[PDB]
Amino acid sequence: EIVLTQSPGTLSLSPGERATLSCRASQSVSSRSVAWYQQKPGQAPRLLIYGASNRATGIPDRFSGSGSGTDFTLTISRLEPEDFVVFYCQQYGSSPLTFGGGTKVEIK
Amino acid sequence: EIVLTQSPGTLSLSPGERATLSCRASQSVSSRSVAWYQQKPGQAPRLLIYGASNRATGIPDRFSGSGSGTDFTLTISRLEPEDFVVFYCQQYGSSPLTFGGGTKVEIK
Amino acid sequence: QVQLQESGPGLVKPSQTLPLTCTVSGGYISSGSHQWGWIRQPAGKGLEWIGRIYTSGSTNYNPSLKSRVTISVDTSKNQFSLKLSSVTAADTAVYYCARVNYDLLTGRANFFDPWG
Amino acid sequence: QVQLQESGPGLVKPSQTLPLTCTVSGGYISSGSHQWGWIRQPAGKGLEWIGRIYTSGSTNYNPSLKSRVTISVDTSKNQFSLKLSSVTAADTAVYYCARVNYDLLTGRANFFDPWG
Amino acid sequence: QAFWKAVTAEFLAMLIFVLLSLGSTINWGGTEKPLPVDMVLISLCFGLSIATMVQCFGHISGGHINPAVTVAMVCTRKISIAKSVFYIAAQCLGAIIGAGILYLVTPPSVVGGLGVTMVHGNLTAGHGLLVELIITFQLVFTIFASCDSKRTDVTGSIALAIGFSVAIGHLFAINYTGASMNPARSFGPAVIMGNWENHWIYWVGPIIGAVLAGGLYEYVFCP
Amino acid sequence: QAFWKAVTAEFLAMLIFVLLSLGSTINWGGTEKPLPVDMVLISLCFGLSIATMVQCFGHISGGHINPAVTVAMVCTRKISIAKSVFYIAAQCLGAIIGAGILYLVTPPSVVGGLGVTMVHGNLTAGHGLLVELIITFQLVFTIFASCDSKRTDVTGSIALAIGFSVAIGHLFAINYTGASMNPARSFGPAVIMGNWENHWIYWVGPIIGAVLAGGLYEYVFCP
Amino acid sequence: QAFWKAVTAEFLAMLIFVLLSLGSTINWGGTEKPLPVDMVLISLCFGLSIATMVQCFGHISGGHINPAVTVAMVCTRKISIAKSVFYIAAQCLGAIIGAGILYLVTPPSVVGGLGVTMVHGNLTAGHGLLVELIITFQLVFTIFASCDSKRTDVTGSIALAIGFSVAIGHLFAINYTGASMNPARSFGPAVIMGNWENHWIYWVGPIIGAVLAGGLYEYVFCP
Amino acid sequence: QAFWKAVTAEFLAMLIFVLLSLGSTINWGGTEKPLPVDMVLISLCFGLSIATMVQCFGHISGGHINPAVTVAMVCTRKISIAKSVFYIAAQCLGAIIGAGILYLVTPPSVVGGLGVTMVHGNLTAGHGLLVELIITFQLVFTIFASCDSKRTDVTGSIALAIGFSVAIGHLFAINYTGASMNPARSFGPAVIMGNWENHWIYWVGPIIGAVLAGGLYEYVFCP
Repeated sequence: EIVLTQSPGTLSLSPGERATLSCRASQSVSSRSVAWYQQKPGQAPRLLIYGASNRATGIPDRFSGSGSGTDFTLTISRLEPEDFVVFYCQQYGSSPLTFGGGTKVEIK
Repeated sequence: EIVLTQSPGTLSLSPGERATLSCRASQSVSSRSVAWYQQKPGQAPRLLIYGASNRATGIPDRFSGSGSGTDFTLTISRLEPEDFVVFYCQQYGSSPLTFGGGTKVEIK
Repeated sequence: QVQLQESGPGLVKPSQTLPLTCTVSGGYISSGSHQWGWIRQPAGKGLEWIGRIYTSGSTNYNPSLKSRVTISVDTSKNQFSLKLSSVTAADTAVYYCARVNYDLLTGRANFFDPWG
Repeated sequence: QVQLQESGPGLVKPSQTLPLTCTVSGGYISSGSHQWGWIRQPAGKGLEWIGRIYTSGSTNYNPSLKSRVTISVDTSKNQFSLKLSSVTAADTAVYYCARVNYDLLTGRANFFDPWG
Repeated sequence: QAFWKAVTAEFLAMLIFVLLSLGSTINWGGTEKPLPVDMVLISLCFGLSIATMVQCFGHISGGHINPAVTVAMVCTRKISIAKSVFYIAAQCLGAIIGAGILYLVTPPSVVGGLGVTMVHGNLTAGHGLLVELIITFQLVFTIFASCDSKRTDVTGSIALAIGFSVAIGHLFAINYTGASMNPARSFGPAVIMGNWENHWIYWVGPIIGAVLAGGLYEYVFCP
Repeated sequence: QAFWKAVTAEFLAMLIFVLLSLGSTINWGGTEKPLPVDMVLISLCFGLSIATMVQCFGHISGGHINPAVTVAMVCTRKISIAKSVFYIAAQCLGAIIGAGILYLVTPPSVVGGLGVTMVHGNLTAGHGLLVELIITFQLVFTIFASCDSKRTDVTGSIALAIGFSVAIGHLFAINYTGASMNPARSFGPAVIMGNWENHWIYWVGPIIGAVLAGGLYEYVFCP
Repeated sequence: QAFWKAVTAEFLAMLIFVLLSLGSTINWGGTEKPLPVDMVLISLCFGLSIATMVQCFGHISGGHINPAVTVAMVCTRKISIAKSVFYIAAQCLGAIIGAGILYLVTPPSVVGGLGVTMVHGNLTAGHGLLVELIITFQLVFTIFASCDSKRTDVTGSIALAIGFSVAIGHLFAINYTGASMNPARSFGPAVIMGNWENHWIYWVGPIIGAVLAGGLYEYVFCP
Repeated sequence: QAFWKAVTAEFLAMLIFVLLSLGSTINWGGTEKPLPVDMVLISLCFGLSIATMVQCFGHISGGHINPAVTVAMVCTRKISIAKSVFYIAAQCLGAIIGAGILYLVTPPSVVGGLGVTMVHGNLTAGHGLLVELIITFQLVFTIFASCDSKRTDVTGSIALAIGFSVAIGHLFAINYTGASMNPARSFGPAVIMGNWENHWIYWVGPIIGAVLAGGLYEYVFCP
């Protein structure tokens, strides 16, 4: 199974600046098969990116992801008050499915 | 072997201007197979562009390259204090691998 | 739009089974290109997959849970259920039912949108 | 991430051999889709390719250096070595060990990221 | 001894069939950017490999090159129980050896699954068992009909007729169950790569279909 | 009774032909992003499936496997009127069962049209009828020519000659009218899926062409 | 009259070959977004169409279906001058009619070139003539060798042997000169669409290659 | 003199085989945007080209068209040493001339490698030698089995059986070592284009496998 590692464990920033998150895979992920999930504390998660580059319907344009091989990034152009929350990365290029650890974002 | 020539030998500009570098190939390069490297004096080189149009992970968005056939260009939208270093162009469309000559950038 | 709603006891003593049911509205399990699976999230940790099911009755489970999990589909009522056996205090979590995407060629489970 | 570190004498009299070793950390030579090769850069000049090697033991050398260059792989210790013979004052340079990309269909060497 | 030459031909015929046939299934685009699968290439290589080993070894060993075909022969009393124990062992060893050689010469970047047969994710094991039973029923019926000595209307190559029967089974069920049609063809790669999922349908499926075809032809249609 | 054996082979031959042949037409890219159609894959599977059942059942039932071919034999006085009613009925049921089994094992996401033949949108029903008439004329002419007992120059496999006749008809008219050439092959999927548009040209077309080929060969060229 | 039956078979054989073979060359993606060309599709349809008409009409007319093959037979004294004038006229008429029918049933959006052979833009007519002379030399040598009555080692289907000879010529020279190999196959579509560019190399080339193969076999190798 | 006709057939058979076979390997997308490689196109052209020259020249020279096959026949005492020196010389000259003609008619933009066989970059010369040794073992075993005069069970076309053996070797090892299977097929383009890398494995490999297959069949299996 591919083990996904997310760093930094916590990310601190002021509102409005740019945030970048990293999900590194222990093995090659086929066909850029990674998706990102966004969970409000005390709420069901949400889907942002699938395939590491495609944006889900109704997602704000400030969310964008990219990468290939074993290095994937999620970047937010401008933070918002409601974006200081947990984020998860999943890989589905080789079974079984696996999730990340979580990268909390907090207001500096 | 394909012989790569890079001109000008030295390129001078003030900070903030647009810098464009030319790597002309003595023979057709298959499948747009050219890559660019940036070496800080006294440090190992670095990979910027591969395939003449794709950007490596973590490279600033001000670096972009394009071209095809026997002429490829590297263009920088806005210069920075640390962008005045040597630049190399590589071709790998036909063996053996070959490098460029190098195009130093200096502060005018 | 498609919506999902869970249903279960909410308090199980150790060593029993955990029955959960997810009811789908706004979409039909049979007529569609999606699978249906379960995920959980124990307090203060990350999401963990459990398993899936297709309208045909074929299932896939987490290797670390394949012995205990059991998933069934009831297309007549537009529902699918979960049965986790030999529950232990380590099984405390919040259980979600989602709509699993998959690839047509191989039938493997892709990302998990939407959720319950 | 993958990292590379060179190792060698640093001062060789003319007509001996030049042994250099590159030790890889953060990645495995065998399990991967990359080759491993050497580059140099004589003082006040540009980069020059030397050769590569694969986990299977197949190598490719610069035509102008094919006679003197010799590259070997030690997957057990996660290392690959260089052996340049008949060294001369013109061989003074800074030697790098990189991770060579390649194309699956033909097995030829693509760009050289990362470097040592 | 004429027996040890027949057992040796079964081992060698199965070795070459597995190496060349499974080699055509390699995806040379790698795990990064897989190339589109060419179904005609895979179907023809499997079909033409069987037509070739039947031509080469048909007069030496009988040209079974299939554990399901050998079991059908025993039930209809065409080989003895003792003779058929050695063919199945020889066929299984040849599949193991043939797949091992492929793994040695194939670069680690493109080995992938090494041609291991797998059932489609959305297809139940009940459906996969039925698919294997039908593509194998028509294969063993072709063998019995082509090799029937009472017939006087058989024309053309018997080996080539059997090969095109293996091809059509592949043109149908590659995306359903992998189109094994051969218990030893699936046993080989599974041993090497250690992938053992739904492996019982590649023995129960093909064997049941082979026995139905042999019994139905020998005892109902052309007794 | 040899009569009930011939009727059973026609049902069993047609069941396998439709299942394997229609399975090759399934688009595994789904309705979201369909994959490019492999024209060679469909042509070879249809052609090689006919070559295989003619080999298997040719000596048991005559190897018609086609309601158009059965009618041609009746007109030329090669089978009785009673014997031909049961072949046509047996072929029609076999096609339905073969398409029904394909529907059960196929995931709902990729079933699509289930291989029902349809005329091109820009092509008139008058043009579609003409196309079906010509590809079937050359199919039945090959059957009559290959199986002519007065000939002394026929070489090779007769079953494979007929299969290559089916393949070339498919390599031409898949994008025109679906390349039916067979009234029962189109009747099968239509019943299951309930798609009945322009279905009369797949009976009149093939049947008209079959009668010309049988009558013209039997009474004009080689009487 | 056995003569008028032979002439009618040559007309009918050439009509079916041209219609089905040229139909396989239609680009169904239109002129807006052309689809990639499938060379295996075109080669097999041409080759298997030749194998089919030789099987059907081989015993009625001799199975020439080629003005270049007819010219070779006359020079080697296998048919009379009077007999061969009517075959060549019939073959050219069949190609015109076959290409005319293809034009009527094909939508105007996809007609394109109607299968007309053209020399590659970067090839001189001198190289095009040489290419046509070689792929035709090996075709007529195969016909003479397969049909040689002194041989006792010819096995399998003669019609299918000739068909695979046409296929390999197409697998080579489709992108060089269109792989005509047949003066009448090029005459048909040209008359309909009125494309007459470099049309003389498809008569001089194929005819020269046929006479060399016929004379070289008949008078040097196996006299 | 029957000897000079057999030597001339070996030169002429090898010339046509190399020209048509290597021509199908030309990439018509150019060096700018290469087109995807069609493995079925290359495999069928090589296989069907051998099936055709065996049919054409099988009764004149024996239809070797392979220096590795010629060496096997000498070892098993089927041709004389002096007789086999001229076949090897004729085969090499034919390949040189066949590739020379291909270079002249091909536009310089698409010539590329001219079909020169190369070993995969990630594959060692040790593995490349082993791959060439196995695909050639099964080719020469088919030749001996098909042409064995003691057999009474050989059916169909011998030439086409040998052709399908060449095709399956190509369907497997085009991406490993180029699937040479023939020392003279690799010698031709190398002389023209001057590519001599790892050229010793295309002589030792095929020849070693040919001698084992000939010796193993003639002296162990069917003595």
